[PDB]
Amino acid sequence: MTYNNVFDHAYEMLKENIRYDDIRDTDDLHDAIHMAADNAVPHYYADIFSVMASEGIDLEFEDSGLMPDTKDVIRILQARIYEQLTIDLWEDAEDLLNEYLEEVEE
Amino acid sequence: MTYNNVFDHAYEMLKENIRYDDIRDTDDLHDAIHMAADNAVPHYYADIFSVMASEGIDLEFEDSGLMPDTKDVIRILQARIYEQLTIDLWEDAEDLLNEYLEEVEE
Amino acid sequence: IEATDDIKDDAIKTKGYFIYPSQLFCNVAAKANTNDR
Amino acid sequence: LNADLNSIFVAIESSAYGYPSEADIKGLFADFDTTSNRLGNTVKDKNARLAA
Amino acid sequence: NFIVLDKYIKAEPTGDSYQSESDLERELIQDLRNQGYEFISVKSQSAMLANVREQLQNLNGVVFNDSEWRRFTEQYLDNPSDGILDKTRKIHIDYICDFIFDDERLENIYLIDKKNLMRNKVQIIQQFENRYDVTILVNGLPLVQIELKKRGVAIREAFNQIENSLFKYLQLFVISNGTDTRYFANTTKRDKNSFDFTMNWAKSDNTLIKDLKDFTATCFQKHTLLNVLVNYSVFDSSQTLLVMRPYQIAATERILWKIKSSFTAKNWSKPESGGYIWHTTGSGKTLTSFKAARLATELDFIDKVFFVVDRKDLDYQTMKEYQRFSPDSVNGSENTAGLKRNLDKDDNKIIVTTIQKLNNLMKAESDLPVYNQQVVFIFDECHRSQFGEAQKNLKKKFKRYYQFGFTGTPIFPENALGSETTASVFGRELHSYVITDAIRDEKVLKFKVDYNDVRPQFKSLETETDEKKLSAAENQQAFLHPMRIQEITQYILNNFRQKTHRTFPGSKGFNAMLAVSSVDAAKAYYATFKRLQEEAANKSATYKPLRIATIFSFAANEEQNAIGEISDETFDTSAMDSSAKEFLDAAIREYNSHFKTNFSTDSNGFQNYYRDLAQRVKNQDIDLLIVVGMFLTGFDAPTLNTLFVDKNLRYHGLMQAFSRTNRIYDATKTFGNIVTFRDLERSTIDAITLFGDKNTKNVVLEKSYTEYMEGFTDAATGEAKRGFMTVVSELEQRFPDPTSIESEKEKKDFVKLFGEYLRAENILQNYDEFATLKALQQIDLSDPVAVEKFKAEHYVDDEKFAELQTIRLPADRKIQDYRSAYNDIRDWQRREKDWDDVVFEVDLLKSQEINLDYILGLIFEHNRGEMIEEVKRLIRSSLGNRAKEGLVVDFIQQTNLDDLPDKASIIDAFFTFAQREQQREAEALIKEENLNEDAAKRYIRTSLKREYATENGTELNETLPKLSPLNPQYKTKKQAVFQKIVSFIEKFKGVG
Amino acid sequence: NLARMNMFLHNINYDKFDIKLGNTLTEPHFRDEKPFDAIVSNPPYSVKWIGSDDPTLINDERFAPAGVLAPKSKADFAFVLHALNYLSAKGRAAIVCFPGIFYR
Repeated sequence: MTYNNVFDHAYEMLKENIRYDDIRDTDDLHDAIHMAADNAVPHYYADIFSVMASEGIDLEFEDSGLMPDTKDVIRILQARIYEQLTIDLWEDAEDLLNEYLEEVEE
Repeated sequence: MTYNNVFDHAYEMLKENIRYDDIRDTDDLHDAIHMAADNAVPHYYADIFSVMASEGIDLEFEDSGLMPDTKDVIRILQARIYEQLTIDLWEDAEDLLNEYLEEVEE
Repeated sequence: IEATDDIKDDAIKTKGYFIYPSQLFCNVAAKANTNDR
Repeated sequence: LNADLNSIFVAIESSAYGYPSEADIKGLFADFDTTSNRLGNTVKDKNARLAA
Repeated sequence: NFIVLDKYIKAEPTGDSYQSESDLERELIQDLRNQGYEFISVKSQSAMLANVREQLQNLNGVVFNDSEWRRFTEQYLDNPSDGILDKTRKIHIDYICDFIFDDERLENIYLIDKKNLMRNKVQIIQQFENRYDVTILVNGLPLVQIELKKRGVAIREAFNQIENSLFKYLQLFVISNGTDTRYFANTTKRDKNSFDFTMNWAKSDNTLIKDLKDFTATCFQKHTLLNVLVNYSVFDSSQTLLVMRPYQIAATERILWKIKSSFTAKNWSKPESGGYIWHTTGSGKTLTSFKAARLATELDFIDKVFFVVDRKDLDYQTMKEYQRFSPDSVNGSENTAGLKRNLDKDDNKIIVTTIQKLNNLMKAESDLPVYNQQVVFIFDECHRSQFGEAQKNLKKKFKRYYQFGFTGTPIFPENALGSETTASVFGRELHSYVITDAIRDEKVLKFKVDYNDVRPQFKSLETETDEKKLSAAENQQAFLHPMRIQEITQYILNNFRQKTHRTFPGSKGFNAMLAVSSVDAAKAYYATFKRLQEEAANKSATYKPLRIATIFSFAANEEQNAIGEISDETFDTSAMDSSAKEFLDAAIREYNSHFKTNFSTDSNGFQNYYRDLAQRVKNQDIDLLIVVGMFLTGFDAPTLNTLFVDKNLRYHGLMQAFSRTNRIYDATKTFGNIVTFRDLERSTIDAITLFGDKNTKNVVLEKSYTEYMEGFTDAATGEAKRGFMTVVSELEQRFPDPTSIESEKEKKDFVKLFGEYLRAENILQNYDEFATLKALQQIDLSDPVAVEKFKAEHYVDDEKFAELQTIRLPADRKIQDYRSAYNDIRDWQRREKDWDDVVFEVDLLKSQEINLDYILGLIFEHNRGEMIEEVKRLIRSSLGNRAKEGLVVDFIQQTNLDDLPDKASIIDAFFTFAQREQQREAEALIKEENLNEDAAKRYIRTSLKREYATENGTELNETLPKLSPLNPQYKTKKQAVFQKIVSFIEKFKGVG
Repeated sequence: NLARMNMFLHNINYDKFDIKLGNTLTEPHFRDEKPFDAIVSNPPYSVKWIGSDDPTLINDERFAPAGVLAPKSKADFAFVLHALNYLSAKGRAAIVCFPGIFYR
């Protein structure tokens, strides 16, 4: 139950979205990133803790505003997972600007 | 790296304190509970997450005031571990009101 | 052992000599069973 | 079978799960009881644990 | 039926010659075929595997195909990575494989049928294909490996003479030569710790069995070999296979036979049912009780096995019993509901408990469910402080038990004081292992009891047998007369360095004890030492004094037992009076004043003082220790060979008192000097009477002085020894005296004689009369000042004085001559390498060293060039100083005695001259071979700090000049330079 | 193994430069050689060992000047009691510990 399992799910789902929607505008591509992102995060307690004990993702932040100012701890953890996945989907967007859209020409 | 490993450490340390201090007043017994409690909690990231993915302890609360109103997540998790261990040391105090102090009479 | 002519060695070991690096280094493998080989 | 407390050996019950899951007549809903296994580290520890 | 035999008919060949290894091998194979071991012939690994397959199919009743047998071989039996420890664990733990047949069922492939040993099948092979070896297969698996040796080869060197897959399964290596026989346990170690552990098989009365015939007839019985190899060998965790010594296996099978043959009679809980083992103290008693209890559990009808001790050992054996996990013998505290939970916590029914916890169990509870089961108690350390009433409670509140006890302190009807004997409590002496056997086993050493008969004034009092008057004569007259104390103390200060082998300054030596009776005596003793060391310092100021301390607390508490033991001494410093506490504090202040510590006289400072005092004796800091009661049971040191006694040591408190000396150290220490000052020889004979026959004192103690002087025939081993004066006569009358030895037979016979001389001399040095006879060689004659001081030291009337003047020792310069000749033989036959026949004596010649101090003393005191010859042979008398011959000669062939003002300055003058020539010779060794200069300088100074050199540590080869790592090189100038530098570092070993 | 090659890769020579396998507390060696000139350490957190003592090493060769001996879960201060043993008067010891000592 690594971080990379969740990232593989997000990578596959983003490939599904770009492959089946043919999105070639980067802002709509990042809207599809927002589509895939929460649709790839886990939901169980032990799964989220086993992802948070894994590599890649860190407890530290990129934006503290994504934290809801509330006492809902796994909401904050899932927001942190969301944040690390949005960064890794910036990297995946840099991959898929040149991965799939180039072959589809017929 | 269960919750019960940490509880066994706390149980052993509380036995050490009561056995070597001969505390027979319950308020000082609970001060020794506060002594053993933070002295038994783990410190590493992956250890705390593996305890939080285990049984017994739950993400839900007994007192939300133990949460520090801050963005330090594993401080909040370690406070939750502290809280569940204080409850389980109420139970351990009920055990050790009659476990060891009765035999020591010479 | 080059300390000088041939990179590629061979089974020319002359094992009376072989105890001298076994005292000197004590990792005395071969001349034809190294990672280059 | 539980009158044989700490009786060497284990595999009697593995025989005692062999035949009652045979019962091939008719319309089985068997092929069933094959989750009880062997681990365990040593066979005496396996015997003691299954007796427990 | 037993396996440690009582009665054995000693068999014998004819022969059928008893010399060659072919003979031993053929006769051994024939005898094993006669005992029912099948002989086969196997030429491959695969045929071994096929035999294993056939035997396992015969035993287990299963049938394989090649698929199942290949899977079982590759999966369980012969996994390639698994080393020796894995196979040994498979024999002792994982000896069953769960196996899935191809018709979809699971069975249990055994290897060793550990509950019915007769069903196993044994085979024998030899190797293929130098050595002559006999391997014994158990169900096709090789376990036992017998090796055979040349009969001239001593066994201590014969040990040092050390595909495939199945030969990783080996357990017992039996080594033999036809005469001696030892057996290892799974290829542990080498010569450095060789025969610490290599046992010998024996009969039940500890008499060793050594030759191969009786060892084959007794150890290699199928029942006995399988039963020893499986049921009596602990694979502890880890790197440890422990095979029990045969006196242990004796006691274990006596225990189980007595249980198993009492249960048939149904005769529990009565004093004829139990019994007792009596071991010596400190022989490895934990493993015996462990295996006895563990096999006591695995009888079916036996329910509970208790394993009781005295305070406060419980956590220690709770570890040691758990060294083979896991017997579940847990008792942290007596939670009485938790204790009866442990009584009901089933299936692993060995329980470690104190006598106090069981005591309070019988006190508090009275109607427990366990009190009608089958219960077996095993006790240990049964000194009578915590034992009496609990036996009465156990006889009351129990119904079915067998009680066994181990002990070191038995009680006999010979003893007294209103107590009750062991046999009337425990029963039969089941099996016992006394100090006489350990003497015969060469595990401890012999005694030497001496009565110092020197004071006619008090001879009546020190020889009185009335114990009522022994108690009644405690005053300042009968034992604490001041001249009594002074003459005893003067004897101690005059013969301390003689008894403890400190007659030479460069020697190592040992250190002693001093046991007294009372504290009020001991204060006077320590004050007497304090006065007389000052008086001895006020005579010459060259006398090296001695470091002396003391310890004593409290008390002769109760009577508590029979005759007659050391009182169990506690640690309450507040329990004494003011006077002894004051004296003890003053002694501790004088102690701290030299050792820079802060031990106090509370409980904790006194405890730490004791815990340090037991450390400083062990490394020769303190040379004499005044003692009332402590250090007489628990203390153990290899360099304490001398016990001075002024005490009424009786029956087997006496044995513990004497046993604190004779632990083995090397070839130098031979036995233990007990020097007494009261009548104790009759007490000694009456104490050793408790063991056995009157051959015992011929084995235990020592032969007399005259018997080592003259020669004898031993009634203990049938030898015919030559004594001393015969050897002295053989010195002169067999040699071109002294330095005319040239042929090979001359050299070999001289070594063979003079080693015997050195050995006999070292035995003699402990004596009194040989000390007097060496003292007679150094006297002035006449000078009746010197003769009167001589007779004052040694207490000799003039008839005996002239008689000692009659007996002639050889000249001391002749001793120098033969010692130098022996050393020259040793150094000439160290190079290359017929000579490798007789071991030279080293450790004796390792002693009597002169570390240049007595050399410089003779150089200073000599007045008046002419002395340059003398040191030239004095330096040939000490090995390891041959290189400094030329050094000291060139020190006195350059400077004069007028250059040094006195004795204390010429020392540092010599060191200065040595370093000044050292620098030049170092520069010469660098210049001569054109080395790497600073590198070789670092190498030389590192080798001087390390006091030798080696080819290891390549920085030497970094001092090779330009080009020599290469294979086409001589590498011979390298060895030449190596000889140069080892010559140099021997030339300056110890100066810098 | 990786430590023994770690100091092997950095051109350290053959003879002296070793690690012994085993627990430092239960089986120390060398005792004899020597009271050192410099020890450094980094004992890991929570390295517990059953006491106190499970053997008879309450009266051992080195922990006697401590008075009491360290329990299971607080084994870190065992190391410092080991530390002053193997150290000369010239020597100094640079060890690390958990901060949370009030008096424990």
